[PDB]
Amino acid sequence: FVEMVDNLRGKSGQGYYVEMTVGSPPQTLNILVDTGSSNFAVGAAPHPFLHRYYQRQLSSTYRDLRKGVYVPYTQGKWEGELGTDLVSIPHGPNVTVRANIAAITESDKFFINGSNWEGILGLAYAEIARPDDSLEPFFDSLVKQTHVPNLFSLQLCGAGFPLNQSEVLASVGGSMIIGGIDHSLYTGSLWYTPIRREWYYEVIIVRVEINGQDLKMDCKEYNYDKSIVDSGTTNLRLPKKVFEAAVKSIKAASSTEKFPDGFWLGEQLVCWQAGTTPWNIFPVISLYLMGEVTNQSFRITILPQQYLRPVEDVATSQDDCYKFAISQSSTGTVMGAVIMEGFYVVFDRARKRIGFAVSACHVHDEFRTAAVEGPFVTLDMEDCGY
Ligand SMILES: CC(=O)N[C@]1(CC(C)C)CCN([C@@H](CCc2ccccc2)C(=O)N[C@@H](Cc2cc(F)cc(F)c2)[C@H](O)[C@H]2Cc3ccccc3CN2)C1=O
Repeated sequence: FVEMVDNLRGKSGQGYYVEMTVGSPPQTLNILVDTGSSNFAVGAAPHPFLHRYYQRQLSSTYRDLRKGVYVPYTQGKWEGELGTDLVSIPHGPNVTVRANIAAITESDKFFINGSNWEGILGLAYAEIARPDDSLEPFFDSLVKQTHVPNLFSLQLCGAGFPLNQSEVLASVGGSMIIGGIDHSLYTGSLWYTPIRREWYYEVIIVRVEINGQDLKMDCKEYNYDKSIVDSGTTNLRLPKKVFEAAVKSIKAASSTEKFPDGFWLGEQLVCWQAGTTPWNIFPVISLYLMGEVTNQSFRITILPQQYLRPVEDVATSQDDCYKFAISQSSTGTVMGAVIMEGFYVVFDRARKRIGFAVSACHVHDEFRTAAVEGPFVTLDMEDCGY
């Protein structure tokens, strides 16, 4: 899986894209990696933030299916024209697949300026595919048409510092291994949590700690509505009654310093002199996830280094600045790209399970470290579901 290593680029706050070609002859695009939708869609008409876009008029294997499609995201939404065409991944499995492709004709707050991607690959399951589950998502088509196993995995890799458009193009930014696990991406063992159900990648969260302290809530409040792993999500999104309790902790604990109220709502940045950021006053966070054995479970611990998100200075100087990358949700938890940045993540479609290991890629400091640890024998698991 050497040929596959390092095939991502991008960062938490603008997305992790990978290169695909579509069409005959093949046309190149960077596609956003999004495990938290299921449409494969590419931009098709001119767009200020688009430096290239899919051109059907130009590909002899294109197939139009005379059907519209509207995809609303939580914020942002596009409109499109369903069709099919030949697809490949240059730095991925050595195959050509025919796949449903929405041609985006109209866009609102979807695309991201300087993000350097032009489509999105919904890596989730058919049930949530728009217009309807009859639209075979890209990975499904990938597996039915060839010999790639029914698993893919994501190592997403944040810098620990803000990166400019030059540098992100230039950075190696992560790996998508389509159809395999690769040993050089993580340390430790993989611990698996079951996928509850094949729509999103919905997991069950069992317990939450802040610097070892149990947030002490009703189980199901944590997974209220749903709990998903979403690489197409910038932050750790938490249900309001969980958010508020969580933020009360990190506030309690990081008490030695005083932060604007707006840093906590996620909007305003905070800065410290070059290299003097006090990671030490901030708590780590533990997500407890149900295990594959009945009434057994494990844990993922993430540092301020994953949840304080590096952003450029308020005038580009040598200060080190950040946004608080945990925010409110009224749709369940969303284990987003800053959390995912801490682990090697295996989407074992075949075994209905999701893999976690300490990423050979995460940002630590010499005193603490991201962890995947278990087993734990906490009770009351079997009805944390919603
Ligand atoms: C705001 C931010 O900083 N970053 C992004 C990520 C950018 C960096 C790539 C931008 C949008 N956004 C959230 C909304 C969060 C938010 C929340 C409140 C306010 C503002 C932002 C989001 O909708 N993500 C979708 C992917 C995506 C990428 C993209 F570029 C454009 C786009 F429209 C969509 C998922 O597929 C999603 C859909 C979904 C749909 C239904 C149920 C669950 C889920 C759960 N998963 C991020 O997290």
